[PDB]
Amino acid sequence: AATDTVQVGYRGTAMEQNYDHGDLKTKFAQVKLPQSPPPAGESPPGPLPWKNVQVLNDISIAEFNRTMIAMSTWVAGTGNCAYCHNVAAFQDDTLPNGKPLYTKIVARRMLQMTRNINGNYSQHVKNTGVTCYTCHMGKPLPNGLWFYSSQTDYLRHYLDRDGARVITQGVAPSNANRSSTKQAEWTYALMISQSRSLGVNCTYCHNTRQFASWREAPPARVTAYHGILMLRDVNQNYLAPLQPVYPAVRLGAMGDAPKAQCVTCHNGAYKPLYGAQMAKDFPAMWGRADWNGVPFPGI
Amino acid sequence: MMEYIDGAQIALYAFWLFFFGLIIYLRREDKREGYPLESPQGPRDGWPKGAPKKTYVHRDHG
Amino acid sequence: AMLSFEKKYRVRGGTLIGGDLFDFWFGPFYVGFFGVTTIFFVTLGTLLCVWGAAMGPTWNLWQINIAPPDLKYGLGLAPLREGGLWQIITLCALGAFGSWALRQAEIARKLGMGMHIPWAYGGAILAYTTLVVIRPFLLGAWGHGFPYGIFSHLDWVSNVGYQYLHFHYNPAHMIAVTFFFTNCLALAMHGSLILSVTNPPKGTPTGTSEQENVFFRDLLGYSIGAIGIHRLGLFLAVGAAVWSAICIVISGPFWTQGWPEWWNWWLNLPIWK
Amino acid sequence: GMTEEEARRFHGYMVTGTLGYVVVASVAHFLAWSWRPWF
Amino acid sequence: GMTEEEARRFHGYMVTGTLGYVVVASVAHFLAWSWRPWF
Amino acid sequence: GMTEEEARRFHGYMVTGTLGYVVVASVAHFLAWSWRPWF
Amino acid sequence: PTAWPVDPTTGQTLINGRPVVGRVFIMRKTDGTVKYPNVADVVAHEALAPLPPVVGSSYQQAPITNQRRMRGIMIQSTLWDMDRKRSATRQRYYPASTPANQL
Amino acid sequence: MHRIWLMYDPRRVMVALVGFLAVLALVIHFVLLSSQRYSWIENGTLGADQAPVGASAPAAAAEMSPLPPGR
Amino acid sequence: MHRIWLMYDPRRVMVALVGFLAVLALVIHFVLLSSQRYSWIENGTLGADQAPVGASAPAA
Amino acid sequence: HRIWLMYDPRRVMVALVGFLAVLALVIHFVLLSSQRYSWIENGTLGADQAPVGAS
Amino acid sequence: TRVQVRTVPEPGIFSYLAGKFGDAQIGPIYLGWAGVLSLIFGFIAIEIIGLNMWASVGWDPVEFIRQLPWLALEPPPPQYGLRVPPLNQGGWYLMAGFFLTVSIILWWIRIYRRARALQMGSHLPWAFASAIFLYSTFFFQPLLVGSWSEMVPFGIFPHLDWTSAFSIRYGNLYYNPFHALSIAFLYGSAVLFAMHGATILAVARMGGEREIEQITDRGTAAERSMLFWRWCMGFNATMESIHRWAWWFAVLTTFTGGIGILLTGTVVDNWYLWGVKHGLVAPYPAQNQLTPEQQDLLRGRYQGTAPDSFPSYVV
Ligand SMILES: CCCCCCCCCCCCCC(=O)OC[C@H](COP(=O)(O)OCC(O)COP(=O)(O)OC[C@@H](COC(=O)CCCCCCCCCCCCC)OC(=O)CCCCCCCCCCCCC)OC(=O)CCCCCCCCCCCCC
Ligand code: BCL
Ligand SMILES: CC[C@H]1c2cc3[nH]c4c(c3C)C(=O)[C@H](C(=O)OC)c4c3nc(cc4[nH]c(cc(n2)[C@@H]1C)c(C(C)=O)c4C)[C@@H](C)[C@@H]3CCC(=O)OC/C=C(\C)CCC[C@H](C)CCC[C@H](C)CCCC(C)C
Ligand SMILES: CC[C@H]1c2cc3[nH]c4c(c3C)C(=O)[C@H](C(=O)OC)c4c3nc(cc4[nH]c(cc(n2)[C@@H]1C)c(C(C)=O)c4C)[C@@H](C)[C@@H]3CCC(=O)OC/C=C(\C)CCC[C@H](C)CCC[C@H](C)CCCC(C)C
Ligand SMILES: *[C@H]1O[C@H](CO)[C@@H](O[C@@H]2O[C@@H](C)[C@H](O)[C@@H](O)[C@H]2O)[C@H](O)[C@@H]1O[C@H]1O[C@H](C(=O)O)[C@@H](O[C@H]2O[C@H](CO)[C@@H](O)[C@H](O)[C@H]2NC(C)=O)[C@H](OC(C)=O)[C@H]1OC(C)=O
Ligand SMILES: *[C@H]1O[C@H](CO)[C@@H](O[C@@H]2O[C@@H](C)[C@H](O)[C@@H](O)[C@H]2O)[C@H](O)[C@@H]1O[C@H]1O[C@H](C(=O)O)[C@@H](O[C@H]2O[C@H](CO)[C@@H](O)[C@H](O)[C@H]2NC(C)=O)[C@H](OC(C)=O)[C@H]1OC(C)=O
Ligand SMILES: COC(C)(C)C/C=C/C(C)=C/C=C/C(C=O)=C/C=C/C(C)=C/C=C/C=C(C)/C=C/C=C(\C)CC/C=C(C)/C=C/C=C(\C)C(=O)O
Ligand SMILES: COC(C)(C)C/C=C/C(C)=C/C=C/C(C=O)=C/C=C/C(C)=C/C=C/C=C(C)/C=C/C=C(\C)CC/C=C(C)/C=C/C=C(\C)C(=O)O
Ligand SMILES: COC(C)(C)C/C=C/C(C)=C/C=C/C(C=O)=C/C=C/C(C)=C/C=C/C=C(C)/C=C/C=C(\C)CC/C=C(C)/C=C/C=C(\C)C(=O)O
Ligand SMILES: COC(C)(C)C/C=C/C(C)=C/C=C/C(C)=C/C=C/C(C)=C/C=C\C=C(C)\C=C\C=C(C)\C=C\C=C(C)\C=C\CC(C)(C)OC
Ligand SMILES: [Fe+3]
Repeated sequence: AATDTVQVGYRGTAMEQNYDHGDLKTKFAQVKLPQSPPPAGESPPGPLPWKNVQVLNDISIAEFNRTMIAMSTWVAGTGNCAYCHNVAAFQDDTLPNGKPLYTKIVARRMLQMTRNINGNYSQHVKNTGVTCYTCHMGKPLPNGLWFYSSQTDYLRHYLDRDGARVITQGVAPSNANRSSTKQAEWTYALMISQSRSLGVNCTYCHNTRQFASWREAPPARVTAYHGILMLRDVNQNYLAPLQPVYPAVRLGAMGDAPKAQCVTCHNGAYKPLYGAQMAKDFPAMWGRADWNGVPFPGI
Repeated sequence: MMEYIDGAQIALYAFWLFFFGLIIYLRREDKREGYPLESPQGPRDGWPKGAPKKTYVHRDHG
Repeated sequence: AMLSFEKKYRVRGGTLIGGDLFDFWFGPFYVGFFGVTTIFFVTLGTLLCVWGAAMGPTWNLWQINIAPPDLKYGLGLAPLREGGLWQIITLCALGAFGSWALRQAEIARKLGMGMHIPWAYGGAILAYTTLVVIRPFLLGAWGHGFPYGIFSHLDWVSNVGYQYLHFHYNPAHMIAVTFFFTNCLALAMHGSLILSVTNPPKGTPTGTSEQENVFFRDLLGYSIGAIGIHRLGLFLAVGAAVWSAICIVISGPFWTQGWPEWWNWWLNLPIWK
Repeated sequence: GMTEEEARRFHGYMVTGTLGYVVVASVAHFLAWSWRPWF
Repeated sequence: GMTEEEARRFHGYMVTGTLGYVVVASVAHFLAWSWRPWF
Repeated sequence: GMTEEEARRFHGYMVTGTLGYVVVASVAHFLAWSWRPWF
Repeated sequence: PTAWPVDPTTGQTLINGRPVVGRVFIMRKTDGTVKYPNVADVVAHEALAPLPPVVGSSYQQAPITNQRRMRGIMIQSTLWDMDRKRSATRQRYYPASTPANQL
Repeated sequence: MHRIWLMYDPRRVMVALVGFLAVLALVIHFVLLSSQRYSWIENGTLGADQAPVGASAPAAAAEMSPLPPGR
Repeated sequence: MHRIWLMYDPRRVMVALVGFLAVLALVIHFVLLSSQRYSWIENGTLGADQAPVGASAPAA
Repeated sequence: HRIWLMYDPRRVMVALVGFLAVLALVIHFVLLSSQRYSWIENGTLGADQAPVGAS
Repeated sequence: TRVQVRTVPEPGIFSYLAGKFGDAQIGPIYLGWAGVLSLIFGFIAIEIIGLNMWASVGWDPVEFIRQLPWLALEPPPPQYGLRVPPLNQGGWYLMAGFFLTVSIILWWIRIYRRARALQMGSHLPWAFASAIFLYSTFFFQPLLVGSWSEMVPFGIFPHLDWTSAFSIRYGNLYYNPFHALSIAFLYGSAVLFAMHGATILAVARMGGEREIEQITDRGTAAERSMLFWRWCMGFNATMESIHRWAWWFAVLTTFTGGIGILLTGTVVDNWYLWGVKHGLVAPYPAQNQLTPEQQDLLRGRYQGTAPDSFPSYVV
């Protein structure tokens, strides 16, 4: 019933984050206790035996096996190789019936997506990085899935739209900015969603005396902006084109593929998994030559 | 053209001149009773000088 | 100097503490023991404000900003340049505001008046004490108080509001605003009615209680009466400050989510869940 | 104000209504327990 | 006003009613402790 | 109102009640101590 | 240049070539705050002005089943994040509507 | 001790007493109902060994924190 | 014990009694209706073994 | 003691009882909010299992 | 208290007089022709708003009550400017706004005529005219910026959404000096009515609430009221002139408010930057610092049109 407070700005500005202490302990325990333990590494020699491996070309055979154990733990349950594979023939991309193993097709794309996130969007995920667990939480469906609805849905800021600014960078009115008050309402709706997705308030990213200011805002605002650019890449190039792959039970009413948003990783916390650092333990997923100076164990 | 001057600043000083004019008016009205003041050095009006005492006429029933 | 009827009223008595020792006037002002303590706290607090301005970046009146300490200091007295000066000024303010209310009680007692004015002013002191004492104490740091600066405290109000995403949805804030707006309407209405009977159009007799009663009944559909409108004005003005104190003390100590999602209880009433 | 004669007659009904209410509530609880016990 | 004649009889009812209530509550705690003890 | 004889007899039961309360509190503390000491 | 020269023999700070008795510090106002010179200086520290909006050439109506009944701009955050009653959720969009001859 | 009723009006004491006992009973029931261990409507059928118990301590990974970094 | 109805007016008490019982009964029904275990309008036809139960201690 | 001649026992009794009730509730809620003495959830723990603050 | 009198024949020479004060009829609550028309026009405005709100939940009467404070009748889309919009996209809004505005003006006339009939000064209709002035700036400012989309939506929480978004769009309304002045008069109105209400109740024992008698024939209740404030704060009003202080503080709330709205978006588009220009903004230490590459990277776009298609990404 006590309130925890974190100061995030200068004295007396009231740039502060408030947390109900009992609720936060509960949410935190419900992450730590289910947090999956990682198997330890190895370093064997030799050339690769694989028949139909297309992304994980660059890691040892032991690292590959350890990765597959992690993926099943993170998406399907600790032993559930049958979720993706014809267990009689791991190289298959089809069932014995000939029908495609769509989960394996998706998982191959999810590997490329995760390497793209960790490699190209280090300005967002830094050295925490993401793994399959960050979205999936041990389950096939992440949180925060969204589909086409109406034209003015603000979640399309994370897909095809660009531009949320409404404030004028000058004293006098000009033709440079003709933003409506309705557009300020739309940005305000978008920004409530981001605040809720992280379990923070507006002062985490702004000094609300001037929402346009970057100098007065905490550095987290710059990280947040890279999160928008990352989601546009993730949605447009990886999640949305999987439309022909899924069964129709996964698709929206418009027949579109499920798309991600801030809450999909963050799940209401200021960092995903309260900043648990798992990606450093799984070189298969880095998309980098080194993780925090630790070099990639190539082949 | 004038950079520092702008219409919001012009409007605000127009309001200030009106507002101080209004405070003077109200303080004149506040002195229709109890003035001039008594003092050991003689009568005193303060500032602004009060408006005069005001006589009221009542509706004739005769 | 004295009003032409005043000297008659300047008797001893009605003091609370000092007896006859401070029971005197200075120009128009009554002194008394709480006059002495008032001027002490006013002078100390003001000079420490001027010192806070002097060690700050500018003398521009609008930009002066004596800020509270960082939250890390908790309920301790911080270093003076780090916000301990704000804490001393806050004690001086409480001393001044309390002394002012008690001095008003001595003046009312000396004139044979009821204590309505001291108690009405207590509604403002309650709201101030909630902002700088009670809510910071419940949050566990004096650093939650608002900064002393003509615009910098508006930056604080802005950021506190957005700590709850959409502060308009605070239900106690909606009531407090309604009291403030209704008070201002009621003040315009009562002020206009008294003036318009006492200042009828030129060449017209001075109006009567009956006329303002007739007109007021046409405005609201009931007659409030002469004492009733003053009870109403006191209720609205003081109720506004009390609901203001409630609306800020529930924000943080008791509610910590966005204010919009507080309304989830209304959407889930079982008649329509 | 009431007489003791009326208070006697009132209390008889009052206690009897209390008993009837307690009886019905006891059947209601045993039905509920039989359907879905809470311990 | 209250008399000594009223007061001594009233004290009998209060004390007996209080002790009766505390006895019923004692059994309720006996039942609760048997179901899910708190130490 | 009050008298010295009322004060005397009131004081008697007041001291008795205070002792009774302090006895019960002392047992409650020693039960709590035995369960979970605070030093 | 952020500190004055130090005499290496005594360890004293030298200000304008002459020693100071004491440990010298550079004076600053509260927390290093500095008055904002003007709007142009404030804007020089910000990002560049936003780019012009992307505006569509022409408007294509959505299917009527994708048109919101409620035109309030913030409704998706202020109500629909928390409200998930089935009947109310159905009322959010217009129902299907077809010319009778096409049935 | 009956002279306590000469001091305090018996008719009014009963109303004060019942009011206190009603409030206290409701306060204790709602405190218990809000707890994990005694949320008896949802979990009353659990055995005493299966009912929740508070932790001997909470735990964490060294890089995790429940609160964001501040100052 | 009927002498208690010389102290307290039956008119006042029987209104207060009916009011208290009605409020208490209604509070309990809505508390139960809001629970998972006893949301009987949706789930009243489930058998006792099928009805929800709150989470046990893991103890591990 | 003659102290009951100074102060009305009929007032002091109520003031004392009210003071004790406030103090008793404060101490219970302080303890209930602590880690070590949150007895409703953790009361069945043994004294060597119960929480202790950092050394 | 609790010795009320009750008067069976008519007071004014419980019950009420049927009669005349010259031109003024007494008895019924006065409407006249302007009052009747005001109620007709205003009723149609209320009906249009409610029927649009109810239609927006698909006529569901349960959702109409459940969702009521979120329901809106919403202004036209921005790209129409001042042109007539489609009926479902703000045409009903402008129609309700028109009838509401006429209804308000007819109510002002009704009040103005009644004051003159009762042979009273014109103070109340000019006070009401200050409130109507602020109201009308929610028409004139959208007109001056050139789009009815900028108008206030009819709806409990929706008009508060607009109030926040207006301050956001124009760069924080706290730095608008006429908003700041309007708040000073709003607070001052609460200060004055607290002080005055408490003052008159404090002398009501001495007949101080009979204010018209105390104005025309100063009693000891007036003298004590003046001396309390003179002794407290060094200056005082009179029993009349305290009502002038009251009148002006209420009137200046909405008058200075209206000027602040009319200036917004027409003369100043960012009030915080106007505050910086004019020296209102207190300095704080920088919370972040951008590199020159970030100053180009972190500029966004101004918000545009919503996407009118559902792209496939067939790849
Ligand atoms: C003037 C020409 C230009 C004009 C254009 C610009 C200004 C327009 C306003 C002009 C107003 C009149 C000024 C004046 O000279 O007044 C003399 C009179 C004193 O009473 P009196 O009846 O007239 O005279 C009797 C006296 O002469 C003889 O009796 P005695 O010998 O016993 O009196 C001792 C004297 C000594 O005289 C003085 O000390 C004069 C002090 C004037 C102080 C003004 C300060 C203003 C700047 C403050 C900056 C801040 C400093 C911290 O009288 C006294 O003891 C003084 C009694 C009055 C105490 C006033 C206390 C403060 C009032 C509020 C201050 C403003 C708060 C925002 O004092 C007063 O009546 C002052 C209070 C009246 C105005 C209150 C207005 C409040 C508006 C609040 C809303 C603001 C919204 C933004
Ligand atoms: C995030 C939100 C923004 C903000 C945005 C705005 C906006 C936008 C406006 C205000 C305005 C006002 N704000 Mg601001 N405001 C904020 C913070 C504050 C704070 C604070 C402690 O933080 C306070 C005290 C205030 C106070 C005030 C008032 C001084 C002022 C309104 C005066 C008035 O009487 O209006 C109430 C009176 C009226 C609206 C007049 C109504 C009269 C008409 C005739 C009534 C008709 C009734 C009709 C017939 C009834 C039937 C209707 C149908 C049901 C539809 N604001 C922040 C910075 N504020 C207004 C102003 O003047 O700005 C300069 C304004 O427009
Ligand atoms: C409770 C209902 C409303 C109310 C009523 C009210 N106010 C009252 C009264 C009443 C009934 C009085 O009798 C009393 C009075 O005497 O009025 C003339 C008063 C009063 N209301 C005042 C102001 C005031 N009231 C406000 C509000 C309200 N007053 C409520 C809305 C506000 C707001 C909202 O901002 C202000 C500014 C004073 C004019 C006066 C009390 C005078 C007093 O206490 O004097 C002694 C103290 C000083 C002269 C100065 C003290 C200086 C300090 C030691 C240092 C500064 C510290 C301060 C915290 C700095 C703040 C800086 C700001 C930029 C943030
Ligand atoms: C000085 C500034 C303050 C101010 C002042 C003020 N307001 C005023 C006045 C004054 C001095 C008035 O004299 C005037 C008034 O009448 O007061 C009672 C008014 C008024 N201020 C109002 C509201 C108001 N004032 C506000 C604010 C303010 N008012 C400021 C704070 C606010 C806010 C804060 O938002 C509101 C909402 C109104 C109560 C009133 C003006 C009433 C009016 O114009 O009504 C027009 C008519 C209608 C709305 C239609 C009603 C329709 C019926 C409900 C239908 C019933 C059926 C009908 C019978 C059918 C027709 C059949 C026919 C045959 C009859
Ligand atoms: C699913 O189908 C794919 C091919 O579509 C099989 O993949 C094999 O291994 C790949 C490395 C290789 O690239 C690919 O060419 C293929 O050799 C995968 O093993 C699964 O196979 C089963 O389904 C096959 C299918 O395509 O439907 C089926 O193939 C046979 O039957 C289809 C008609 O139903 C006919 O078009 C094929 O020509 C025919 N091919 C063969 C080699 O028989 C497989 O049947 C057999 C015996 O292989 C299925 O395999 C099993 C064990 O059931
Ligand atoms: C569907 O179409 C609309 C309308 O163009 C697109 O909305 C545009 O982009 C939004 C982000 C923005 O908010 C909105 O103002 C509007 O500018 C919407 O995103 C969908 O886009 C896809 O379809 C576009 C289309 O108009 O058909 C298509 O656009 C390209 O092709 C059309 C001809 O079919 C031509 O008129 C356009 O100029 C052309 N634009 C570009 C930038 O090439 C999009 O194609 C591309 C590459 O953008 C479609 O996008 C995708 C990923 O399918
Ligand atoms: C979610 O879990 C939570 C809920 C939180 C857990 C907590 C639970 C808690 C704290 C529960 C508390 C329960 C409680 C406490 O008091 C319960 C007490 C209940 C009681 C007292 C019930 C009494 C009922 C009595 C009735 C119905 C009487 C009927 C009388 C009748 C029919 C007679 C009619 C005829 C008359 C009168 C004729 C008179 C003759 C006349 C006039 C003549 O003859 O003249
Ligand atoms: C969340 O956990 C937290 C809260 C934190 C934990 C802490 C909790 C704390 C601190 C609890 C403290 C509890 C407490 C402390 O003392 C509790 C004290 C309780 C007490 C005193 C109960 C007393 C009950 C007495 C009763 C029921 C009496 C009934 C009398 C009857 C029936 C007689 C009626 C007869 C009549 C009227 C006839 C009269 C004669 C007539 C008419 C005639 O003669 O004519
Ligand atoms: C952060 O703070 C943290 C650390 C958390 C906390 C801090 C805690 C601190 C600092 C606590 C301090 C506690 C304290 C200090 O002294 C506490 C002092 C406690 C005391 C004194 C208790 C006294 C109790 C006395 C009782 C119960 C008396 C009962 C009397 C009865 C029953 C008699 C009734 C009436 C009669 C017989 C009259 C009828 C006869 C009549 C009329 C006749 O005969 O005529
Ligand atoms: C069957 O009857 C039912 C049940 C439907 C009746 C019930 C109705 C209900 C429940 C109604 C509820 C109404 C509510 C809750 C209303 C809330 C309103 C609020 C809070 C409004 C707040 C602010 C609104 C403002 C400021 C609006 C201002 C609009 C203006 C100034 C518009 C002016 C338009 C003009 C002057 C002219 C337009 C026409 C032109 C000249 C442009 O020509 C096209
Ligand atoms: Fe008055």
